[PDB]
Amino acid sequence: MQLNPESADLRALAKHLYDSYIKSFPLTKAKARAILTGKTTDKSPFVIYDMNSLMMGEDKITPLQEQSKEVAIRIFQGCQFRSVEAVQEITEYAKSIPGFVNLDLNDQVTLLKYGVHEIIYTMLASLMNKDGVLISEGQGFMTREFLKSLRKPFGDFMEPKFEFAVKFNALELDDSDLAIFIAVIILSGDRPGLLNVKPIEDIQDNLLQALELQLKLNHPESSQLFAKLLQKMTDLRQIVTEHVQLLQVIKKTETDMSLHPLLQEIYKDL
Repeated sequence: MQLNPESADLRALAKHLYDSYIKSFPLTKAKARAILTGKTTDKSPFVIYDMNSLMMGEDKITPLQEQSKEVAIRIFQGCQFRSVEAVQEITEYAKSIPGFVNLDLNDQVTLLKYGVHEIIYTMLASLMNKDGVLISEGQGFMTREFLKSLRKPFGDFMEPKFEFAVKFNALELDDSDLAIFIAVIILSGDRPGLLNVKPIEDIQDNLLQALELQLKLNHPESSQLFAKLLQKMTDLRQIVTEHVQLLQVIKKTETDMSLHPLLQEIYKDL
């Protein structure tokens, strides 16, 4: 590769996406890793490792009907809430990608329809180590084992995200890597119900060039890092499918899991 106006443009495009990513996302991976390795002071987050620490930490760290449920559904609702504010941050980030807004506004909504879920799993890995996950913008940390201990089907909810993350986090990407990767994902041309594929594919080819040069510059030691990273976009499609398939079984047994607390109370009296 050479220093030239083409290489310079791709660096300028990467700089633009980083700064825009730093503005769109309060809790970055650098911040996260700091809190996770205890070399922070911003905040020492509250650790939820059992039912005891759950309730001791819930007070200290939602509508009124949704207040009073099985511990499972209270936490799941914490993930529904976060998943809704995550979508706005990503929509904010999407806007700052050269060419994105200048497309069919129906194509934009489509690219974010299917995009958001993959980005959420991508950025979730940033908040994760082998022991658990940063929640409530880094103020808590819920353990993998506590999450796995929850009532079925909920106790299977986060476990694939952890498996993805371990593999993903071993690539050792930083916020400047992830910024371009995330923009590559959003401008996916092979997505359902798109009018003008071509201009989405054009932006993405430029983003893929930007990513390649980023990974070569930023990861001298590792290699086929570029290809390993495009393969992850497959592990993500499969994880999303499994998440949605799971959310079907969870939106089917709507309040069978929130009733059983009260059926137990009525049972003990009887």
